[PDB]
Amino acid sequence: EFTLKTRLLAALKGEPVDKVPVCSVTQTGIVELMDVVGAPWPEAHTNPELMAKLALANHELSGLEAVRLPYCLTVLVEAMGCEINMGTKNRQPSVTGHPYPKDLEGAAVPADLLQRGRIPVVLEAIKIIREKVGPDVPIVGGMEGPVTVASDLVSVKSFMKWSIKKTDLLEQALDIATEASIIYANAMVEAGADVIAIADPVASPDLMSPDSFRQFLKSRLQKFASSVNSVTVLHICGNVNPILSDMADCGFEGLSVEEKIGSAKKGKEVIGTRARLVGNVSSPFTLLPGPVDKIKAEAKEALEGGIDVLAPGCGIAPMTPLENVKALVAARDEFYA
Ligand SMILES: [Mg+2]
Ligand SMILES: [Zn+2]
Repeated sequence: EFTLKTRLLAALKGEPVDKVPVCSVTQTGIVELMDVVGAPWPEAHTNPELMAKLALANHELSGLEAVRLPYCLTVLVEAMGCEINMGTKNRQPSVTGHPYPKDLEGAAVPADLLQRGRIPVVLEAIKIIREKVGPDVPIVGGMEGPVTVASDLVSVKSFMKWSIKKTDLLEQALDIATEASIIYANAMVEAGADVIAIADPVASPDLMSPDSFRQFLKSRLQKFASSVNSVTVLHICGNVNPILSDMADCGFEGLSVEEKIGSAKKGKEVIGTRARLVGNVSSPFTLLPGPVDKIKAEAKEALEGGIDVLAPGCGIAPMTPLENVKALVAARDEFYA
């Protein structure tokens, strides 16, 4: 007698379950569903009712066993003072202006952070989702993680340069970013999110050295996971093998990883008992192009490999067909006959 909610939480914590849940902890907005239910980007980023409507659509039509919102990695950084290009129907919002590119004078978490930007759109959409689906479906709150938030406060160019030349500034930014991150994450929990999933691409070995991850980044990610009042998941895009074992020490229940790093079996060997593994079906090379049977085959492989929560490896590409998302769920059902 698991519910979708109780199973997800049990899975992520490593407690026994009847079967692996199938859902996404990464963004679920797809153009096919934007068209069906009339909730296109960018308006689905700015209006809580359309945000709700599109999230629910990739639950109710796809069979993914959670509702995930929002669709972008800019809500918090914008509330922190970044300027955002809101993008288009298939191009996600992106940061164009950084509030503290040359120094951190005056940089703080604003006392009224939660009223700023689109924070109130996300909190309201969570409440709308909860009211519609009820207590037995889990709500995953997505956000940019503290490394990426720090990098957006100061520009990635300043962030990289300070990492070598002004580590005090690097650390001050990381500290403000972590504080803001915890505040927003807890707000999503208070609004009704069951899992907080952070996406922190700047922490990737593709952008920051593994040595820098261990020296500066790990401690902030540890502080986040410890201070946030829910089950959490850490997603770091890219070739994360050189830090996978360090990720597993950060205190997140789950780690969300891309197909790129190898098999689920291999990932489980690295992380051991320290965290669970969420993933890993390739968003750009399997889920987006299909075909359906290739998605089911790679799903099956992750399940056999011991994945804890079957999911896309990264955010779903916006042009992913609905039937390709449904092929994930079908693979899971098939595994259990
Ligand atoms: Mg397991
Ligand atoms: Zn990713």
